[PDB]
Amino acid sequence: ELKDDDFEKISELGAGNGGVVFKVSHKPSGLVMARKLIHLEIKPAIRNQIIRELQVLHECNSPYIVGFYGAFYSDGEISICMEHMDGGSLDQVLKKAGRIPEQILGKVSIAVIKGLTYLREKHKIMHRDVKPSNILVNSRGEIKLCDFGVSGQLIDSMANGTRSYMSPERLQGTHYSVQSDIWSMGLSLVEMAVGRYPIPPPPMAIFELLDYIVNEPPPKLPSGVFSLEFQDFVNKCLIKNPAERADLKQLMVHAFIKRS
Ligand SMILES: Nc1ncnc2c1ncn2[C@@H]1O[C@H](COP(=O)(O)OP(=O)(O)OP(=O)(O)O)[C@@H](O)[C@H]1O
Ligand SMILES: O=C(NOCCO)C1=CC=C(F)C(F)/C1=N\c1ccc(I)cc1F
Ligand SMILES: [Mg+2]
Repeated sequence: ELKDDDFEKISELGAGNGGVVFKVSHKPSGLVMARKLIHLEIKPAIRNQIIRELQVLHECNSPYIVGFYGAFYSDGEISICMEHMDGGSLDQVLKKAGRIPEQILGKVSIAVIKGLTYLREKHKIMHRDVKPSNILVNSRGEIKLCDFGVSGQLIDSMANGTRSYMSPERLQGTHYSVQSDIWSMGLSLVEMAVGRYPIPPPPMAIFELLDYIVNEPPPKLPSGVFSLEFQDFVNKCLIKNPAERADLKQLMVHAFIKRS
């Protein structure tokens, strides 16, 4: 259904480690979509795997997950086509917005945790990559998650900087899982709250950095400037220990979101 020649570059939405994304127009349909090119030097068998595994994204419908239209391969570059969210990613919003208010972070948290639990229950997958830039917003006030790990093979093929939102345990070994996403969210809401990457507490090299998050105490929210309920919420996400750390059920019925 989706083909390379059937598209038309409109503008460029942004870029990261391994992917470029364009605001594009799907001629046959008129739909404005976001198209993500991932450059992969890869053999036909696996190139087909990744595509085959991306089909699952047709079954990912939630108001908390970014819509998916199709995926295909075109000249050394794999394509994922998705809902264009005309507000961009929270990392952008933060840059232009200085710091994001506690009340809004509240709406954001609701969405992220609803999004995570949907991917867990209905599809049995962890997100693996939650952080401000993988949470998209749109003018209809929607707040959706993208770039979650639906395809093992694509994670593989992409085995290949500054900030990390990876959990202490994921940083330390392969002994991690869905609990790891919670830490990410924790860290992301702290970032967006204060307007700055919260490590170290208010220019740091890779080991300094990575060593801080695994050996030094977790970041906390500034005091007095944020409700005690926001504090406890973040605090329960950022607990070094995966088992002690809040799980998805517990955060759903936490005070902070209840207030939200
Ligand atoms: N569906 C979409 N709708 C609107 N904007 C998008 C969409 N997907 C990505 N973007 C924007 O384009 C950028 C592309 O992000 P991409 O996933 O390629 O790298 P990243 O996630 O920002 O960072 P990294 O890959 O380094 O983790 C994002 O920062 C976001 O601003
Ligand atoms: O984009 C990724 N990582 O981002 C890194 C910068 O390219 C991805 C990594 C692993 C996967 F399985 C992915 F599907 C995936 N991409 C998407 C997943 C869901 C939607 I809705 C849209 C996506 F684009
Ligand atoms: Mg992304």
